[PDB]
Amino acid sequence: SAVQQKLAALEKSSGGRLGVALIDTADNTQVLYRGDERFPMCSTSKVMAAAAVLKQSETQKQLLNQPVEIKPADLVNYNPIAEKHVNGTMTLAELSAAALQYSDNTAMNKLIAQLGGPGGVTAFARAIGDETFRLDRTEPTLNTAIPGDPRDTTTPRAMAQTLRQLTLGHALGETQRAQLVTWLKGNTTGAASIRAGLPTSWTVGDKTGSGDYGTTNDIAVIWPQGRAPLVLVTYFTQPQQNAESRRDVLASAARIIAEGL
Repeated sequence: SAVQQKLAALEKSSGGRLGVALIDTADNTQVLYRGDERFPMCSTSKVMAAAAVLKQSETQKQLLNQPVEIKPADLVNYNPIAEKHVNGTMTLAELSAAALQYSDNTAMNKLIAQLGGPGGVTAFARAIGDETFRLDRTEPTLNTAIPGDPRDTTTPRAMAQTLRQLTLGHALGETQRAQLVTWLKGNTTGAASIRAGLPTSWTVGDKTGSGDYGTTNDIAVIWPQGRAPLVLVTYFTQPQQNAESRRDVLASAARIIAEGL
């Protein structure tokens, strides 16, 4: 299609490797570009950890209010919110919000611990039918994004389907789904990524990710005004370990997708 030719040209112009998956929930049509290739998830994996904790809270009704101590040893490389609460506590809700809306890496590690390790996050993915997602490491090493390394990867197709199920479907309870949507809509790190390629009037909930090899990711649910929602995953990675982030590529891919719907 026109769109796949334009995405291929965008990729060629960028020097990297681009993966895109769009689900249009109006007709369940899909647009895929490198849809079944593995990409490093980096912080887009935080959505799965938060959602796994939300799933636990369906049975442990008070779980999100459970206080979790933030100790100096817990801090890793990027902890904008957890830093504000060292030697204090944050609830699991606050940690989930921090991981999602500020990409706090300490918060992610606390969520992973709550789930019993990376295997607990992966198990949740399997439980909702995602056989592709794998979380292998904690923060910050899950962001190494080494070419060919299957650790901490998923595919665009898989992540789009899973994000649809978590936000628009019923993989979570009604209260939990609404909470996840609210958290995603309140993301603070996405202004230059998918959002920047879309009409300003559309409502977006997203989670960015970034890592080594100039890995620049964003996964989003999109609510156009007067139109069924869309799920859009954009993953991008580059051949040089020290490459700079390219959020503009994600914006451009979103713009290309938005042309045509």
